[PDB]
Amino acid sequence: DEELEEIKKETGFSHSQITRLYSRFTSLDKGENGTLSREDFQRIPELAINPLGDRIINAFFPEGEDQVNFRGFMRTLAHFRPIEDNEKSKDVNGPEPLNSRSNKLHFAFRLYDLDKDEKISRDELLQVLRMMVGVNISDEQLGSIADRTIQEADQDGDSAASFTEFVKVLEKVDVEQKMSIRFLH
Amino acid sequence: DEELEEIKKETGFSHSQITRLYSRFTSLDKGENGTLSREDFQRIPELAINPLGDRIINAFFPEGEDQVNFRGFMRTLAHFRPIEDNEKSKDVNGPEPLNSRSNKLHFAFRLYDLDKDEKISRDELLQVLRMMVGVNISDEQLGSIADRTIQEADQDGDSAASFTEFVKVLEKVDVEQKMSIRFLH
Amino acid sequence: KAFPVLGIDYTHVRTPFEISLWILLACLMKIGFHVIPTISSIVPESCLLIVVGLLVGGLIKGVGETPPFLQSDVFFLFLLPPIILDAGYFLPLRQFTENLGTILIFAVVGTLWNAFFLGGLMYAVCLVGGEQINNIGLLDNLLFGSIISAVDPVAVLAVFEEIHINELLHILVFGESLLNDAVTVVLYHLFEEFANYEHVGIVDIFLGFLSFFVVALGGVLVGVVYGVIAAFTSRFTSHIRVIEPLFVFLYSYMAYLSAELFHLSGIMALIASGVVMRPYVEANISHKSHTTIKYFLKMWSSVSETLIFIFLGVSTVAGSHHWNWTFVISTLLFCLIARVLGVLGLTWFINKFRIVKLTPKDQFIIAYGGLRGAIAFSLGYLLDKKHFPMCDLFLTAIITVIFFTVFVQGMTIRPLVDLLRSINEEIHTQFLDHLLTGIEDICGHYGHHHWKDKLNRFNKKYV
Amino acid sequence: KAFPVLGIDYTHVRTPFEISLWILLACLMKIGFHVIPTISSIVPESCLLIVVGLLVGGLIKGVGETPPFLQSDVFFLFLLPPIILDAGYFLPLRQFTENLGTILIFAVVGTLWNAFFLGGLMYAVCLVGGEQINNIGLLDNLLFGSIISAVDPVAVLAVFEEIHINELLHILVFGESLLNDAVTVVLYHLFEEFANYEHVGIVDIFLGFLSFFVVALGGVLVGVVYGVIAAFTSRFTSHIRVIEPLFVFLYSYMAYLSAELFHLSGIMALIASGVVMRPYVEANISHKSHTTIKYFLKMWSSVSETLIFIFLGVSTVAGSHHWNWTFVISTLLFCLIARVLGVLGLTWFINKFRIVKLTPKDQFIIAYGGLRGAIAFSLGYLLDKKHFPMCDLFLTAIITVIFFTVFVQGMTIRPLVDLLRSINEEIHTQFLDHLLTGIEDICGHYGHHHWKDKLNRFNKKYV
Repeated sequence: DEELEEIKKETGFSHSQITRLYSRFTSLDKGENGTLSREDFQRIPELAINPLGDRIINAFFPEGEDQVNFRGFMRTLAHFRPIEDNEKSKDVNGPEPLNSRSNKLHFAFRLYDLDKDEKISRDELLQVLRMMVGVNISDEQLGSIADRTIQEADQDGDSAASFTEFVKVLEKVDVEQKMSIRFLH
Repeated sequence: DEELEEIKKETGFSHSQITRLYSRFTSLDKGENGTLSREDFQRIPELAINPLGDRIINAFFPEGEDQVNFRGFMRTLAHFRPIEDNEKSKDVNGPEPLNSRSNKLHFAFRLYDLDKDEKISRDELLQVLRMMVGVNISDEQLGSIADRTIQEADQDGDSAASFTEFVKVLEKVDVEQKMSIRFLH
Repeated sequence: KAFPVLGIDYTHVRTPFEISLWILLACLMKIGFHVIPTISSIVPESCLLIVVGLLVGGLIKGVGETPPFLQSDVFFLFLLPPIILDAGYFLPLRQFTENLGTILIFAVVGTLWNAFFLGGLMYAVCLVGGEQINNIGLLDNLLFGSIISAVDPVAVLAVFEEIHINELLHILVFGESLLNDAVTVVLYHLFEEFANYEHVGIVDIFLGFLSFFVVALGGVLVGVVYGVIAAFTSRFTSHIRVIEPLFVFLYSYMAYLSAELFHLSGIMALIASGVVMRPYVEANISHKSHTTIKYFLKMWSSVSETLIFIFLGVSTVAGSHHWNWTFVISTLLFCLIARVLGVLGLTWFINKFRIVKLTPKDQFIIAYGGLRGAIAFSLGYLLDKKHFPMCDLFLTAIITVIFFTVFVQGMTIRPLVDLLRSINEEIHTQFLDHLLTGIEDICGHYGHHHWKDKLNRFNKKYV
Repeated sequence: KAFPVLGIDYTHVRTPFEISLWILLACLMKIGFHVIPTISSIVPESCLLIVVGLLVGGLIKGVGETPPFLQSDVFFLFLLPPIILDAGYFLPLRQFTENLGTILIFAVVGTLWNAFFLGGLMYAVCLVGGEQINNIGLLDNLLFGSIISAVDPVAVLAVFEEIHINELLHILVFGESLLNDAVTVVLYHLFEEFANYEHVGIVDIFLGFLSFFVVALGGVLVGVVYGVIAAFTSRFTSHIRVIEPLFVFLYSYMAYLSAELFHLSGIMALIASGVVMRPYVEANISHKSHTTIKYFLKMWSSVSETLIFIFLGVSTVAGSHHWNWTFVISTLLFCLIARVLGVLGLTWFINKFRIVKLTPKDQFIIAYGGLRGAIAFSLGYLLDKKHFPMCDLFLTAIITVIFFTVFVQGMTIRPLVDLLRSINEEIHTQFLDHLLTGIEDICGHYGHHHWKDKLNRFNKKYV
């Protein structure tokens, strides 16, 4: 048995979940030296089709480095681990788990934000909307949608109201169900 | 048996047709003195509903007189007697019968013409069209229809081309079938 | 018995499975009959039904299965009312009641003429025929004449188009086919009962003459009663709409069964019920439910006709045959002559009593183009063997007449009949029309316009 | 016999006329059931069917007619496949295959649990019961448990609305009702055969365990074969469109009869055939024909369910009854307990294996709200008297359970369960959705998204 406990403490998975993820890791390694890189993710058959696909490949990566180790994959992937009531409820001191109601929507903001400047802006919303929607729909239509969302979301007055209000308009949207993945043992 | 032969020569009916028509005549007499008048026709239940109803009541009448005798009813009604081929075909000298292809469309023109001046005109067509159609439809719509019919019909150039061209544009429309009534014995 | 439940029990599913196979084969040939570029306008649909029946009967003969048969209760209760209701529901009531006189003349009187002329001439042939067609008699042979005069000219309308089929000929053949399938069944039951009286006097002839009209008009009365009931109950089915077609089918079928209960004309009851309910529905029924009703009638009639022609195929390739050259050739020739003479005489009689005459075009189409099938065969197939010992010869003659009148008289009618709107016009048309009407209302002869206006007043009063 | 044809022969038209009368009465009560202001949302449709059956049975009893009966061939060939095909055709394949695991768990495993728990507890009651419930045995009583677990929770959905019934609970009860009516019939045939082995060993138990899956999956295989054939032949029916519904009904019915031919699961074959043909039709079929297909299925299933409940009424007011207080009260109480325990245990087992848990709302609706009818009665009515001498007691228990579970458990579930979208939200919803998917595709666990994408690739390849 390899070193697994420290990630089983950092992430909070079980042992079998980590073993299965490492199995998929070895399968997608397509070579030990590229433990995990940008192209390694790009050649996954289906996510590249997804409009957000490229953002997801660069969302795991901590900084500008083009390599991901297994442990970093675990750290970034844990964000989705389902919130477990009694186990989030048992001992309360500090938010050590990264799968919290806060960290789950922070991954969303980091995926929207162009850089890690916490700036959702009409450029950001318009870019992501044009990704999710096809290229055919009118830019004026996207302009209307994006700026209307900015207006209702922004209580800051600078059109941003970026994170603190993001939580408030998403509170009506349960993220505990919406954004989490059960990883089969 | 009363005097019937001279109408059986003037009109051209048979004896039983004349007898049945005279029966209906006596029924609609509602009084010998009003042998037949305008009100006598008006109180027929159904023709007054017909858009052309009033024109038909005044179409029988030869001149401004307000009484119709039985023989005059026969003369005016004969116009519809079906054209009989061998019997229109047997002896040819002069058009004694009034049920001819000419006299049948002449009754139509006399019903269109406001007075017996042979003047179908945009006023005439518009009036009759507004009678046949309801009052709801646009006068501009009726204007378009009536003036288009005037234009195509008029080869005179005065917008009239009234009777001689009436026959030509109705020749395509068989009137021997369209405008004639078989009067059951 | 390892694997307990598993088995190969086929007797459990033979009738439903094989009937499904037959309907599937017929449907597959229909979708193989409209894909050939131009064949639906050269050969009638009835020919496709005949060929499908022939293939299914050939498969039955080759396999060796005992061929199925009409039980004379399935036909008169489950297979006839679909066809009759489909035909008599989409009857164009306007055109049908405009020239109702000529339709009634053709259907009733021409069917009676065909039946009795064929009966008399076939009796004359049998009297002077060989020893194996004597002893048929008059009633047994007049019944055959009535069976074989169950004719379906409307199938020929599939071979033509909008041109050559005006609104007069179309309604004429439509109503003729309907009321001919009604009158032939009435006469079928009448003669099938008269064929066991052993003494038919003049009083019995008069009683049969009265019972013809009693059966037909009692069927009509039951039909209008159930049509009125369906019209009333259609006002309240707006809340639940998937039951709207069901009420139409239920009420028409109950009209049929109420007429057949009293031995009245079930077919005429079906026709009358459909004709009465149709105007007062499609106004109280949603467009989706009306479209369904239409689809239901079309495909359920198609299934019934398919099944009848399958039975025709299995009884013509795998049945009992008593071919007689004199009887069969004489019945072919006399069906053609009786049909032609009836059409010519009745058209001559009714042209002089109407405004729009019948052209030699439509006289030829009605006379040459009345094609048998799916009722002639079934009526002549349910004849007993105890009664009518010659019924196998009747079946052979009926099958031969169907094949000749569908394959020779229906495939050679289109290439045998083509060789033998300014603004003003519109205005004037309506004008002459309003003119004539007014005039007819002045003369006063109680034609049909007057009756229709009275009917409209009645309708308003009800509503 | 004056007026020859006229008669009053009613034996000729009794079954068709009286069945038409029954369907007419049921339809008239349906159009008298939706006009009462608020009663369709308080009482289920099954209660109306029960009451209609009770009135028809009371009329039969009062008149004195011999009550009609299911022939055990009409039910399994003409009355069951309508209901099954209507249910399993409009199955929402998206929602059904998303959470297919939980639907299969509930339907198959919960039905097996209900069947065997009721069999065991009723056997325990009979062992310690009076002398008139002993000698029933295990297989004869386990068969009763399997019959009475044929449950139809989807009827309760009529009492609720869009609120309180999310897309999860709706598909859960829909698939549960379908595959429960499939598994109960599979178990019915299995136990009805095992009840004549006179020695059921462990090898026979294992063979029955294998034959359960063989029957079910062979039905599924026959169904997908006929669904593929129907999908293929639907591409060519664009030329003739009134045959488009007929091909769907024919191919589903032939799938049912091909599965029942080999004693495989005809119900599962019907379901699989409908589910396979539906996506590949409605794209090759016109909107009018699809609307018809929908109407046909709805009203033909309604007629079949009406007839089944009419038979229930005639056998509950005019039938043989063997009421036993111990057996009937025990079976009521144990049906409720078995249903509740199964729902609670299986929900607990499958919440931990899924993302969206099942709330006590839907657990209560599934546990309390599974109501019997129209398959439990018919399955328990076709039991032999030679085999299963106690089948009259089983019928009494089944009828009592149907009445209690429809009138008490269905009329007191709505007043027993209510007491126990900014632009952003939309954008973010789609976002989190595309996000999770990508993530799940990165982790790689072969959930259901992967399988669905593979299915889509396959579909593209075919097309």
